Amino acid sequence: VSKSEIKRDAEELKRLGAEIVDLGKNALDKIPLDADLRAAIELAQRIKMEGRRRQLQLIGKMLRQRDVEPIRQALDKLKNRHNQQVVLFHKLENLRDRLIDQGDDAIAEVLNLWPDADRQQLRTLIRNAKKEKEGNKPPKSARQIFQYLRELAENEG
Amino acid sequence: GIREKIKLVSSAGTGHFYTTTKNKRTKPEKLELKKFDPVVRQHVIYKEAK
RNA sequence: UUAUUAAAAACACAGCACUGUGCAAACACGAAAGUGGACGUAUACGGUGUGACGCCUGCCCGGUGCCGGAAGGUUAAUUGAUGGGGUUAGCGCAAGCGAAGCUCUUGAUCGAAGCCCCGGUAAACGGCGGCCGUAACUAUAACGGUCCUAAGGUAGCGAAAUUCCUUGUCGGGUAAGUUCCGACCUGCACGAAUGGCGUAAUGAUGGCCAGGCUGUCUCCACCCGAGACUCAGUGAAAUUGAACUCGCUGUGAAGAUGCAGUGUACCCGCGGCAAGACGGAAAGACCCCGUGAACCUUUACUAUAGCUUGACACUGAACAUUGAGCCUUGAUGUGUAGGAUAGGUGGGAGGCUUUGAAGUGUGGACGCCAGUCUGCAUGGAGCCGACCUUGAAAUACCACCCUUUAAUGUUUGAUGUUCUAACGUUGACCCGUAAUCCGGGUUGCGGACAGUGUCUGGUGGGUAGUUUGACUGGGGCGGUCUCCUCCUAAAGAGUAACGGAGGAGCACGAAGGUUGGCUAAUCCUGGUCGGACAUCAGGAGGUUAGUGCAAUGGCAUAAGCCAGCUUGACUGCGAGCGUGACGGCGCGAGCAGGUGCGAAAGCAGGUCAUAGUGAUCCGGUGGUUCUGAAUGGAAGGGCCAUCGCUCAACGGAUAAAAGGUACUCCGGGGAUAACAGGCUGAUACCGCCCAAGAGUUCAUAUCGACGGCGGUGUUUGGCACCUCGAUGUCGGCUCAUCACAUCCUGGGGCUGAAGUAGGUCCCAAGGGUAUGGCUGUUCGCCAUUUAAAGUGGUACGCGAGCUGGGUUUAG
RNA sequence: UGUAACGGGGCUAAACCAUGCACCGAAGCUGCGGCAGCGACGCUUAUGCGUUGUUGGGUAGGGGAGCGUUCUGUAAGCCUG
RNA sequence: GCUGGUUCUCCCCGAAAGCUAUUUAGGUAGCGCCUCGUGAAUUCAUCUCCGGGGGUAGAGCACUGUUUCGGCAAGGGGGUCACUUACCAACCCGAUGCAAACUGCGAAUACCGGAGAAUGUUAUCACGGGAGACACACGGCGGGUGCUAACGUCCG
RNA sequence: UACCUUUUGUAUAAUGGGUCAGCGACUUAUAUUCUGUAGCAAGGUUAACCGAAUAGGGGAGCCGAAGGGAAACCGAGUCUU
RNA sequence: CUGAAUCCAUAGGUUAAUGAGGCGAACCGGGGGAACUGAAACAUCUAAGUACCCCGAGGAAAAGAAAUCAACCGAGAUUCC
RNA sequence: UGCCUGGCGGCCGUAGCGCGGUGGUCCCACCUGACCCCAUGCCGAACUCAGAAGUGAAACGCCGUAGCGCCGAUGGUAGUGUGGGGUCUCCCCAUGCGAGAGUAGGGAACUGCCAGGCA
Repeated sequence: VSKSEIKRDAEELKRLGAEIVDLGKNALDKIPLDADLRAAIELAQRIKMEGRRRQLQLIGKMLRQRDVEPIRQALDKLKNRHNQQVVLFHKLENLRDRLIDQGDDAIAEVLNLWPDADRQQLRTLIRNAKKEKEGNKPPKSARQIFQYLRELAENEG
Repeated sequence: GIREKIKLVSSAGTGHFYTTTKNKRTKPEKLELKKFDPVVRQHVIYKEAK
């Protein structure tokens, strides 16, 4: 509706692209980014400062022509700034004590709602979780419980 | 924007390629097009249209 | 307290509250020593908020700040396993491959803080609002139904800060009170330590009233002294282009002593008043500009001081616990019906076993004792699987294996305990030494901690350097900058405006080329579901239809429509022309090669055309032995094609930048606003004409609807001209002047004028044309008189006459 | 502010309409004299004339040709109590 | 990148306040324009004739819009339990207008080129040196905006 | 109806000067382009330095007589194919 | 020559001989070190290791004898034009 | 070389549209027989065939018809270049160029080459 209205909208997308290049390689693969865009990211930091502007012009160019919300939404989870991400972790730890203290009454909800949960391994993990807590041993396996639930949270496959 | 720029490489062993644009969304099939190649001084097929 | 315009309601104040601080205290001054705090010790010191006293300080942890907790995700320095490249001893009669060493590069594992996350913290920063409908305007202002908020104002005090009409209107104060005082209400915002209510006393504090008092005033008069005046003596000043320096009308860079016309005026002093010389004193302080400067702000940029985490060194000796990878070593997987502690991916109706078995027992051991594995011999010849059921069928076996975990060896972390010999000691004691410095020695206490040095992660307007482009708009924000179409555009081309209409940042491998073929809108008749199209049979129309999209110009040889083949949307070019200052852009016959179409003549270097775009620098890829800082390579560089811009500020100042300054400054500008002055009459005021209608008959005796023509123009406005090296306001006092569109007096006309009293119009400017409360007032209201208490110009007169009440820089 | 809507006096034509003949009227033109630039022919050649016609307002600006002062060589020359 | 001043004389020539671009709009670079120097063709200007395309003035309503009058009128509205009405009217026809974004028509001038007699100090073009300027105002003509309101703005 | 500056536009009441006398402003250096002038000429010319000290020596070096391409390279020819 | 903590020895104290203390215009080396300005702004940079401050001696100072260059031929200190 | 027909051109309505008449030995258009040569997103109307039995119905050519379309004067008028003037939002004067529309009128085509048939 206004040429300058598009301008600030496009410029806002430009600084978003400048945030992707300023993000580490290990966390770069987390976002569902296409290979064509991904390949342009690695060349962006290794190019000289003036070429970064051209690369920033590149990154903005084919990022506007496609959908942006899933990329922005996925980036928000990694930054842990989207509201649904932090509450998801709240319920993820809310089912820990619901499961680590009983071990039988909490598995029903997980299997009924999530069909990719390996109940063969989950029961054994709770067996170790009960053993370490009862024997007042350091929680060397409690961390792995959260990783498995977190991994299955976003379709581990 | 929606269009994706593509490169057409000669089916022969030469590395000479041509530049063009095709909409992948509507035409995802690879092109079967032949065009003149100066290095071989003949007409050669071009493929691998992204 | 603002020396030298603000003495206050501002600051401070004892008190109150919160927070930080255990002594080598926090903090500050200082690269550090050291000092202050304090030679004090939580009843002490520092910081912050409020500010006697009395009643009290209600709700909310959402964001920021603070504390604690850490479960988890992200995260640098640090260390160097793979992968690739270069070089070559050699292997190759060569193309090539390639041992070791060295080198360059991607970078697995270790990696904390920090960020988030949780609970508190509001006498921390802060917040306490809506939408629908009810009364209550009861003695005190509190009740329902909802939002996406964490929460909707407790008491206190109401005329408050939005809200308006009849200054809000009643009463005091006054004859008359836009100020003052308690109150009606249609009022609830503030608002409870950025404190709320009341508060005696206090104050050169704001406003109002009353009593005595007076030249403050009607209305000034006289007198006493110092100037002002004359004489004698001494003797400045700012300013000054030159002057032999009049009034009036008009012109003129627009307010004329100097111009044009005309009138007046003997020459020259002195004492005065100040209307003018856009007077004098300052290169305005009011507005604009500068790719000017300086301060301030931040979730603007790049940085940093400082704070903080980790690694490395100072920095050590004895251990104990234990987290992580790696090598086999055997088990290990209880949702359910089910012989029953079923792991996923393929083969699978059999492998194994007298190189001695089903099934009975202990030992060790897994272990949710529900169950299972196993050395041993006893034992002396054997076990399954679709079986029906399970989502899924096997300890019938053969493998990649995942998780949990058992026991050695390897590597590296983390935690805890002991000690002293590093290091610290603003602990004691002794000496230099008749010394609260310092050093040396003993001992005690910590102790490889703290702290320090380099790098690194985080915080970091506390500090430093900058940016915030041009066009005009306003309480805060926005829009435009490139290209294309028609008109404006005045018949070559081109031609601007805040001139009127718009579109583009694509798309098409067919929607291009060739060849062949065909020609619609709209309407008539007929025709079935079927209607205003379904497709049509017959007809006037040869394009008013269509031409991917906005518009225009074209399109029948069709460029419009359909089908076959198709890549000429090709490579190197390209004489020549046009457009622009140029970069650039467009057309382009024709040549060489290889192609597609049709038989051939020929067409095809994209789309009917005009917008669909980006020059250079610097990056990726391929080729080029083009070059290769001793030789051969290599690295690197060059050339060509190629993808590489919201470089959109689109001829593209940085790869990297937002705002304010009434605390501002500097250099310029009437290159640019406001008030006034001369154009102007959109709106509105004044006059006249046209005259249907209402008017006892009777249009202009008196109005008069729908319209038109003129004039100051004092409201509401816009245009070029400026005094920014200065054009001082609003109002009041003194002073007045001019025109009459006359308020009175004067002379009349008409009258629906009996007289007085009246109403309208004409002539007439000689004179006169008010006193007080309110508010700074102009104006206006009110009180009370007369003949009235006139209308306008005087730059809406008058500060080189006064006033500073409004406007009023600095608090 | 003062006649102020012919510049004034003033004009019944000294206003207006149509014609004719004259005059005044600028630095315009012509006459005389003088200077300078510009081409060309003939006198002839470092060049001026019998000439020839023409040109000669001018800011920013450009081109050309000169005057004046100090000092140096000229200059132990010259003027000079 | 601003303001101010830039000092002796003579002669000759002598424009602009425009275009493009500019973190540019009071500055700057190229061009437009000026001066000097070199070279070059009847080079260029004036006029006559010839060969040219307009869509401007004007005019018109075939095409694109607006709109009036009269005639024929499909149909819409009500009533009568096929008829009618003091309601409205599509379309066509004849006439009348207007239009920058309409032209079945269409000038004068302007512009391009060729030929020619005469005149014009080559006044024409190419290159080189040096500039200045890029704030224009008014009047006439044809326009946009404004009320053809303006000592109004922007155009040729 | 003065001068200077500013501007389209000034005596303008837009700026500056009270007067006189003196002082006061496009210079200098190093490179680069063009013109005039002088020498030499397919050659021109020396720096530093020595020095009989502006002489002479000194040809170190620079420019040009051949250019084309980025370059290897080619050559009165050169780059693209 | 004396001389503690601590026996030896030290730290320290006294006496004696030698050199310096400060000033100075420029030059040298070193230790610190900006901005105005240019890029038409500005952060890389230039400005510039300049101005400025301090230290040491000098008449000069610094540097001075190759772990230097060059390229398969080769020069054999440093310094300056 | 005289008449008729057909093809390829000159010019593009004085070149056409409409109405009536005329033509089949010859030149033209419908109409017949349909294994094939040419190929479909759908048959031999309409484009490709091996045949002359019929007809000039439609079309085409020719002639007349001025109903329409079209061309088009002369004069007049609007407009305009140049210079001057006016009571200057617009006009006039001297001269030059000269509209559109309308009227009279014209107009039922002309022409080149070749082939065939009748004299």
